[PDB]
Amino acid sequence: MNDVFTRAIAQADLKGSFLLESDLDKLASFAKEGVKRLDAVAALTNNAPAIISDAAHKLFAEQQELIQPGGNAYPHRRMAACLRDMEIILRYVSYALLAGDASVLDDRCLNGLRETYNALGTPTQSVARAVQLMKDAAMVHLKSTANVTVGDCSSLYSEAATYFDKAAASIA
Amino acid sequence: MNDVFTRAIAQADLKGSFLLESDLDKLASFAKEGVKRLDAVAALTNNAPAIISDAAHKLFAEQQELIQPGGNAYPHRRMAACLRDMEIILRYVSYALLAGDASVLDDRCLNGLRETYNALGTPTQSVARAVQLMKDAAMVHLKSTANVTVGDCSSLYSEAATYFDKAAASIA
Amino acid sequence: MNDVFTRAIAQADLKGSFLLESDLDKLASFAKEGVKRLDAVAALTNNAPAIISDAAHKLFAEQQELIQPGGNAYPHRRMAACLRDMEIILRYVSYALLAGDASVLDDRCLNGLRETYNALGTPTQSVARAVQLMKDAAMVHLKSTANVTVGDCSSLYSEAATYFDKAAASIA
Amino acid sequence: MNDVFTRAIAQADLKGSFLLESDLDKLASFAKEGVKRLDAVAALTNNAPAIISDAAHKLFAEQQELIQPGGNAYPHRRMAACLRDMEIILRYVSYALLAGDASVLDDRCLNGLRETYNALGTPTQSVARAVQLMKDAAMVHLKSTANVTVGDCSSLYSEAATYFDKAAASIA
Amino acid sequence: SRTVITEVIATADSQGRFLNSTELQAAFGRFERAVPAIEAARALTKNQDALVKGAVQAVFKKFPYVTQPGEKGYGDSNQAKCARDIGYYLRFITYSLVASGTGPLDDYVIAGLREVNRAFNLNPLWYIEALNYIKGETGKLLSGQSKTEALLYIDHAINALS
Amino acid sequence: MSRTVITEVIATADSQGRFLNSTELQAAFGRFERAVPAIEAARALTKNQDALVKGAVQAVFKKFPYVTQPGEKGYGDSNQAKCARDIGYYLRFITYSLVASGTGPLDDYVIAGLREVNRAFNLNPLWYIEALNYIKGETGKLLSGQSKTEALLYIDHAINALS
Amino acid sequence: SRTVITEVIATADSQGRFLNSTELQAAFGRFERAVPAIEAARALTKNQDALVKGAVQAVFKKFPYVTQPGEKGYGDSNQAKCARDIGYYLRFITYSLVASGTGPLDDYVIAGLREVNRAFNLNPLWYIEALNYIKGETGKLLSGQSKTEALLYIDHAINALS
Amino acid sequence: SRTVITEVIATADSQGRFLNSTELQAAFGRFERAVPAIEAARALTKNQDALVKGAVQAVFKKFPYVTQPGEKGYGDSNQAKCARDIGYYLRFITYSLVASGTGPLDDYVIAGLREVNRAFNLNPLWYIEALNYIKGETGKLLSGQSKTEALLYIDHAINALS
Amino acid sequence: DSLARSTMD
Amino acid sequence: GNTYVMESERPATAESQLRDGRITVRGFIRLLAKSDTYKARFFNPATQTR
Amino acid sequence: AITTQGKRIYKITVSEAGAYATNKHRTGYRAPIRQSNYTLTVPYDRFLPEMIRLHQSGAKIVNVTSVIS
Ligand SMILES: CCC1=C(C)/C(=C/C2=NC(=C\c3[nH]c(/C=C4/NC(=O)[C@H](C)[C@H]4CC)c(C)c3CCC(=O)O)/C(CCC(=O)O)=C2C)NC1=O
Ligand SMILES: CCC1=C(C)/C(=C/C2=NC(=C\c3[nH]c(/C=C4/NC(=O)[C@H](C)[C@H]4CC)c(C)c3CCC(=O)O)/C(CCC(=O)O)=C2C)NC1=O
Ligand SMILES: CCC1=C(C)/C(=C/C2=NC(=C\c3[nH]c(/C=C4\NC(=O)[C@H](C)[C@H]4CC)c(C)c3CCC(=O)O)/C(CCC(=O)O)=C2C)NC1=O
Ligand SMILES: CCC1=C(C)/C(=C/C2=NC(=C\c3[nH]c(/C=C4\NC(=O)[C@H](C)[C@H]4CC)c(C)c3CCC(=O)O)/C(CCC(=O)O)=C2C)NC1=O
Ligand SMILES: CCC1=C(C)/C(=C/C2=NC(=C\c3[nH]c(/C=C4\NC(=O)[C@H](C)[C@H]4CC)c(C)c3CCC(=O)O)/C(CCC(=O)O)=C2C)NC1=O
Ligand SMILES: CCC1=C(C)/C(=C/C2=NC(=C\c3[nH]c(/C=C4\NC(=O)[C@H](C)[C@H]4CC)c(C)c3CCC(=O)O)/C(CCC(=O)O)=C2C)NC1=O
Ligand SMILES: CCC1=C(C)/C(=C/C2=NC(=C\c3[nH]c(/C=C4\NC(=O)[C@H](C)[C@H]4CC)c(C)c3CCC(=O)O)/C(CCC(=O)O)=C2C)NC1=O
Ligand SMILES: CCC1=C(C)/C(=C/C2=NC(=C\c3[nH]c(/C=C4\NC(=O)[C@H](C)[C@H]4CC)c(C)c3CCC(=O)O)/C(CCC(=O)O)=C2C)NC1=O
Ligand SMILES: CCC1=C(C)/C(=C/C2=NC(=C\c3[nH]c(/C=C4\NC(=O)[C@H](C)[C@H]4CC)c(C)c3CCC(=O)O)/C(CCC(=O)O)=C2C)NC1=O
Ligand SMILES: CCC1=C(C)/C(=C/C2=NC(=C\c3[nH]c(/C=C4\NC(=O)[C@H](C)[C@H]4CC)c(C)c3CCC(=O)O)/C(CCC(=O)O)=C2C)NC1=O
Ligand SMILES: CCC1=C(C)/C(=C/C2=NC(=C\c3[nH]c(/C=C4\NC(=O)[C@H](C)[C@H]4CC)c(C)c3CCC(=O)O)/C(CCC(=O)O)=C2C)NC1=O
Ligand SMILES: CCC1=C(C)/C(=C/C2=NC(=C\c3[nH]c(/C=C4\NC(=O)[C@H](C)[C@H]4CC)c(C)c3CCC(=O)O)/C(CCC(=O)O)=C2C)NC1=O
Ligand SMILES: CCC1=C(C)/C(=C/C2=NC(=C\c3[nH]c(/C=C4\NC(=O)[C@H](C)[C@H]4CC)c(C)c3CCC(=O)O)/C(CCC(=O)O)=C2C)NC1=O
Repeated sequence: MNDVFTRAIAQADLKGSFLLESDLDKLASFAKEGVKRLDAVAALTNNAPAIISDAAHKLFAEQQELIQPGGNAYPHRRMAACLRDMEIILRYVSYALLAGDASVLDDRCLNGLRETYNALGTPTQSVARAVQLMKDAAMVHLKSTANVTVGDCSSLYSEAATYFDKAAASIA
Repeated sequence: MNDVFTRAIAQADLKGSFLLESDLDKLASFAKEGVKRLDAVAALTNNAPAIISDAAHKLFAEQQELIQPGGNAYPHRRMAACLRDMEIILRYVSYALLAGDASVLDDRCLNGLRETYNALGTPTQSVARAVQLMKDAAMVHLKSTANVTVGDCSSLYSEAATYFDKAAASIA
Repeated sequence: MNDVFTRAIAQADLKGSFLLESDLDKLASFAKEGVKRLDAVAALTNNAPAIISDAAHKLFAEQQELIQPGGNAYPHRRMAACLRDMEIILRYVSYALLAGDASVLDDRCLNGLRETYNALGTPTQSVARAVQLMKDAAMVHLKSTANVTVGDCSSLYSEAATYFDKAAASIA
Repeated sequence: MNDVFTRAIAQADLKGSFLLESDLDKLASFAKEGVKRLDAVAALTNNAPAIISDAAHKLFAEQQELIQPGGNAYPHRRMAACLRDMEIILRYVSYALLAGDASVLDDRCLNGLRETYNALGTPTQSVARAVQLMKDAAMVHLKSTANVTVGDCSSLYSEAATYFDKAAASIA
Repeated sequence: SRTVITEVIATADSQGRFLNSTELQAAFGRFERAVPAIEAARALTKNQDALVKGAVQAVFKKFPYVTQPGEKGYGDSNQAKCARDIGYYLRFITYSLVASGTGPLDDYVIAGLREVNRAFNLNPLWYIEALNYIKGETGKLLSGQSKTEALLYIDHAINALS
Repeated sequence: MSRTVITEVIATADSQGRFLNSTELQAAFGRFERAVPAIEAARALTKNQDALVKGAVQAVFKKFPYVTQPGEKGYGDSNQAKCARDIGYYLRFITYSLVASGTGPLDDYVIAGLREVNRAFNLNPLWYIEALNYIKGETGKLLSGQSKTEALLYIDHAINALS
Repeated sequence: SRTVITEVIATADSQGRFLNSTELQAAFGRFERAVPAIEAARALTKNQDALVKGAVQAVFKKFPYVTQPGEKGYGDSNQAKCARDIGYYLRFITYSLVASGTGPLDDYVIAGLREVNRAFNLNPLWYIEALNYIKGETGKLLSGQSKTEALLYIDHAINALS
Repeated sequence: SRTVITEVIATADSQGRFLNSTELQAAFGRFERAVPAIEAARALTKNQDALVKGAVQAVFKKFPYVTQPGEKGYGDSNQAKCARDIGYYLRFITYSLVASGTGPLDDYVIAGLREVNRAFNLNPLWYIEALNYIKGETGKLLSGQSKTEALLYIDHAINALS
Repeated sequence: DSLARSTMD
Repeated sequence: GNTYVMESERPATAESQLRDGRITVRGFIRLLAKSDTYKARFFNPATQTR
Repeated sequence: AITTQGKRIYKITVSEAGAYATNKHRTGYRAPIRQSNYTLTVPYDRFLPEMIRLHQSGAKIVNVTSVIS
């Protein structure tokens, strides 16, 4: 639920003292580059159908055990649930990127997803591989600079990749 | 949904000035007479199923056509509705008796009951005749001073009579 | 909410007698004709996409003012409601056709749709002529004898035409 | 539930022509006055409680009967409802001022209030007096330029006056 | 009025999709059932009065203790319109036979049953033994499938009274 | 959790807090009696599966010529294997729905969530619509009597779902 | 047609309270964002007919099979429908730019799209390619904040189509 | 808490849909308004002690009788608690300015304050006077955008108190 | 966990 | 779920309209669930299955 | 709801018809008996489930009036 600003305010309350001028400057710098982050998440959302299409195609090209009967994503309903699963994973990664903090992704997708899939019998490593493929497609799509001013967004690329890293580590 | 005390306090606040001693005296006198009316209501409640049974027997006695096919009481569940209506109307009579006010009867049921039985098309004169049947049987059991001290319930008998009459007038 | 058999049953109840010999013969014949009308309504359900597509195409071809700006079928949601009204109205007509009693058709939304469209401002004559389109398309589709044996259907067509006329009259 | 730009877009859609550069210029003129209009709305908002308290005190001043027995506000609950109804009416008028339209104010608050006061018997004259006092205190607090840059807000005052007048007319 | 096609229509109209193959086949089965049931109803109506009266004496025989002065039906009129009530139930059995469903029974007689019995101090076991005699005779009159639906409908009626 | 006539009956009875009345027994009898033509049709379709699938492949090819050229989605040997596999599974589930006397198998297996699969794989239903069109054209002679229409009902429902 | 103002006031009405820093800030930011979207709407209004024709030929170009006889797209009245429909789409895009929110596009077209599209067998890819042409031409039309507004709104319409 | 970006994330979660240009515009405007709000936070932080002392003595000036023995104000511990409460309020107002919303302030003071008020007889008017003094004091400590936004935050707090 | 066991038998 | 709701959080307009009775208690429950506090307590910190 | 097409709430007057009451008796009195006629205000979006549910319940719509437009 909490973003970087909320998290900083939470620590300030925990110590009970006002926000430090240094941390206020850090938040000012974060807000200054906020336009770049908004551009990054917009690039995420327009390419999100493309990212998921690419990730699904490459995953199904490398793994075939699911398309056959007895696969965890064999029936149309099951694999459709799989597709929306990756969709929602990417959506929550984007939400964390907006927030700059992983608290919201933890609250939504990383509190109890593991045992949920264990009960469903879902293999988590397949989900982690799908996360990796979406991460690759997303870094490809955001490292492009179509119709937007060029600039150093390596920090945003690193942050998004690391958010995918926490998501993958959570699931598997 | 009022009582005698509610209406008295209502008019007392209507004049704005405090309660006047004469009204308080009438209320106290009623309170002294209270237990008589209480026992009357209790006896009515005890005899209610027998009241309904005998009144239904009479209703068939003077009117047979309802039992015959096509009568509004001819189907089993329709005459069952008839019986529970006898129940509810005499129960509202009991409510009026215990409260002593008429609006608790009027506002709570009669206003909607009007359109209810107008839409249902049931002849309301037969309904009021049945109400008179309950009036007779209820007075038969109420006049019964079995297993209780003997006293002057003539005013209460008059009040019960007026309640049956006004219920019949409202329904018919 | 009474079938044609239930219609006859209620009639015999209101006469307070058993069902007639001739009534039994007619109802047994209707049961014999039940297979034919089951086939007819099965075709109606199967031909429903074709019927709605043809009817909508004809309607929009001969009524473009529904499609001009601000038209009753312009906002792409008003015409969507028109399409859903088409499918649900032919659904009710099929209900009546298989049922054999127009009473269920009259009770299901035929009592409310007239003032509904009066309040919405939609001209009900367009609705009625769209119902005529339903009639034409559905009759044409049901005329097909493919993969089924040949037999009498004239009585069923007459009954369906009467049901369509009743629906049009109730609408407008 | 619309604002003025929604109004213009609705007419543009129903004619189906494009929003003219003259229409664009007018709505842009509204937009550049929007910054000032939001300050007017904030003046209504932040000053709402004191405005309401002063107006209600005045209502009690000119109308001594309403607190006295037989007054429409004589029960504590009734003058409480007076307070909250004036608060919600001023809130909806502020909604109208910020949206720059009458639809937002008239769709919900000013749609069933007149019927409510008519059926209940509330004197609409007193409510109109309350609304005009709301307007007077609103002007008193909107002319306050304390801690804000001075400028001409005549359009805002006129539009808020129209909103208050139309709200009173709908109530009356 | 819950004939099988009636809840077919209700189920179809509840959600958005039309009739699919399952209820079409169910209606096919109903139209198949409708004939032998109709000869069942015809043959049953052929034998109304003898059946009702015989069931009436059967009711007396199985419960002699009630038949004493003090009987609820004691007296010619009471037992006569008892036989009238039995004929009414037979009427509604015939109606259900026509509808091939518990529509008439459930709608008319079963609704409000226990409440009325408590109201009028009527033992359903009288009715139950009457329908037992109905079993006994209909074991001969109706045969084959028609016999089966008739028996099952009377069984449903008994379970309602039970 | 399939929905077949007897299973639907059981679910309805459990929901209402009651036992099985006459209608449920009659419906069970109808399903049991109709199972024989359905089983006949299932076996007959089982005999000639290869002809059906191959004819479906060539019918899909002939109907839309713009596909099997290189550079688009349908071109490819793996694509051909996937076409054959998809048509095979389609006829598998159609036979399953024939045997169940209900569309529940088809619904749950494929019709549940099919649309998002299509839009995530660019698969307009029209190819499989034409495939099933050829399928019913072929089965117009494969079966006889009741089995023909028993197949027809479920395949038509599947096509309508594909629409 | 929906405006940020409209959603703000609807939420305020649901919560039944006055407006704090956040609602005023959103209102402001929409007012400053109003004029570049207005200019983008004008810059798309000037090239309405050229954009419509270019989109029509782009549809005829990208997918070869839309032009041949016997095809749904083929047809003189059909082509008039194409032009009128593209005009509807881009005009409501201009409306959304005017309102400074996606809501106008959302309700006016996006609501009820897919089921209507398969009601008459309409290819979403056709409208996707038409709006791809719209993107290509509007990219050279506009620069700056107006460019961002127009491109984001047309691409939102695409995402609705996709 | 409830920051603009937080509530945008939450609402985007609600309809099960990604973000769009409108909410990104809201976040944009939040980012630009942060800088004057950041300067407001600096000015308030550097002045916190004088702010608290001035507010306490202003409340004392308005209601000196509270300081009389036997009342809440009397007592050095009582005055220390007054100052500590006003300092907490000022810190939460700084958090409000930083967060570009009422989220932290709402959650951490406004949630469940009137309960304590009624229980401990802590008149809101005292903190209202303190915040009014802080308003007058920041009228000179701040100017332009920062003064206006800090004023609206603190008067939001005042209106919540009353 | 409890919901999981009801999926199969 | 026995979570104590702060007295400030509750909606006055909805309860007033329920008091007049124009809205059923079902509608008031709808308004309660739609209120953001429901999500903040329930939807926001908890997974969707939970 | 918020949408211009979501607005235009319409009021509905509902009569608990005789068929509705007969169905209610068989289903069971799991709701208190109220007078057959009652009014109701329904937004546009949930306008449909109202008369749909009244149709499965057996009741019929007395009339329709519009709060907005
Ligand atoms: C908010 C956090 C959260 C999310 C988003 C979530 C998704 C999710 N996936 C589910 C099941 C599922 N999940 C998958 C995904 C699998 N398919 C493939 O084989 C892979 C191994 C893998 C994806 C790469 C499948 C196939 C199911 C259906 C299980 C079944 O029917 O057998 C379910 C329960 C049943 C259902 O919805 O149909 C949920 C809620 N769960 C959560 O707690
Ligand atoms: C539950 C049973 C089941 C079904 C119904 C099924 C259909 C199916 N086919 C798929 C891929 C495919 N299917 C086809 C077949 C196409 N070739 C063209 O000629 C036609 C339009 C069409 C067949 C006539 C192709 C070419 C792909 C590859 C799509 C891609 O990866 O880009 C996929 C996506 C999985 C993947 O990419 O590996 C599914 C779910 N699969 C199943 O396990
Ligand atoms: C509706 C939401 C929204 C968007 C989409 C938006 C785009 C946007 N990006 C901007 C700057 C920028 N945008 C980016 C980000 C892009 N450049 C990098 O190469 C990356 C490929 C990519 C992000 C991953 C950068 C690096 C800048 C330059 C920073 C600056 O101008 O201050 C600007 C300022 C233009 C100016 O100062 O003249 C805008 C308006 N603005 C908005 O309010
Ligand atoms: C809320 C308070 C309340 C009232 C006002 C009330 C009266 C009442 N009687 C009703 C039906 C009925 N009322 C009767 C009784 C009449 N027909 C004949 O039998 C008699 C001559 C006569 C009675 C003496 C019958 C037969 C019905 C059923 C009509 C039908 O099922 O079609 C109904 C319709 C709803 C229902 O049956 O549940 C109401 C509301 N019951 C209540 O609980
Ligand atoms: C469990 C609830 C409860 C009940 C119901 C109850 C009945 C009751 N009613 C009483 C008063 C009375 N109530 C009655 C009325 C009765 N006599 C006739 O008029 C009527 C047939 C009938 C009323 C309709 C009478 C005569 C008295 C005695 C008053 C006296 O002392 O003169 C008394 C006190 C007798 C006395 O002190 O003289 C009792 C115990 N007590 C209870 O604790
Ligand atoms: C129980 C079954 C049922 C029916 C029959 C029904 C009719 C119905 N149609 C409506 C709207 C509509 N219906 C139509 C369709 C009509 N106008 C077009 O020109 C066509 C010629 C014609 C098709 C019959 C249109 C255009 C609207 C939109 C009216 C508006 O936006 O205000 C509405 C208002 C709410 C909505 O659906 O959007 C109702 C209640 N509602 C139901 O629950
Ligand atoms: C579960 C739904 C259902 C199905 C699947 C069904 C198929 C079906 N319909 C039949 C009767 C029939 N079916 C038709 C077909 C009609 N002839 C006209 O040309 C029309 C185009 C066409 C449809 C109206 C005919 C003529 C009969 C024989 C009429 C009769 O004997 O009653 C028969 C028996 C014919 C035989 O075995 O020789 C079957 C198997 N019937 C159903 O009720
Ligand atoms: C039947 C319901 C009802 C009640 C309960 C009632 C009492 C009552 N008296 C009031 C006015 C007042 N009440 C007081 C008395 C208080 N102030 C001090 O002087 C005293 C220590 C204290 C008395 C114990 C005063 C001074 C006012 C005038 C408020 C003003 O300055 O406007 C008010 C508020 C209206 C206003 O602001 O003028 C109420 C509700 N009137 C009613 O119709
Ligand atoms: C749809 C949005 C909405 C509106 C429009 C609204 C106002 C509203 N005003 C009402 C009547 C009322 N209006 C008033 C106020 C008047 N009477 C006196 O106090 C003053 C002279 C005067 C105010 C200046 C009062 C007291 C009532 C209720 C009367 C009573 O209960 O006896 C009622 C019905 C009874 C109640 O207050 O619960 C409502 C719902 N509430 C809403 O949720
Ligand atoms: C709608 C379906 C229906 C049922 C269920 C029905 C039974 C029924 N039994 C009744 C009373 C009665 N019922 C009986 C018969 C019983 N007592 C004897 O001992 C018999 C052995 C026994 C029968 C098994 C008698 C004798 C009465 C007379 C009591 C009275 O008149 O109140 C009544 C009251 C009115 C009347 O019929 O005269 C009904 C309606 N009639 C119907 O039309
Ligand atoms: C204002 C909201 C609105 C939309 C969104 C809209 C699209 C639309 N186009 C239609 C007909 C049509 N539309 C087209 C054109 C399509 N095929 C290709 O050529 C083009 C790429 C593409 C259009 C850009 C054609 C050929 C038809 C003929 C009917 C058919 O076969 O579907 C229809 C069915 C009835 C009609 O309007 O004529 C709709 C709803 N119409 C509207 O009133
Ligand atoms: C959400 C954050 C936000 C707020 C609070 C806001 C209000 C605001 N209005 C301004 C200009 C102004 N504000 C007003 C309105 C005021 N002046 C008149 O005297 C009236 C008394 C009163 C209206 C009630 C006027 C007339 C101007 C100058 C006109 C212009 O905008 O150029 C300014 C620029 C001066 C400054 O730095 O303080 C701000 C900040 N703008 C924002 O972005
Ligand atoms: C059935 C009767 C009942 C019990 C048993 C009960 C215990 C209880 N305590 C709660 C929270 C709490 N309870 C306390 C009280 C304790 N913590 C402090 O340290 C003190 C030492 C101590 C009080 C003297 C506190 C401070 C919280 C706040 C924690 C939170 O909700 O975040 C909650 C969560 C309620 C909510 O906010 O939605 C419950 C249910 N509540 C009840 O209605």
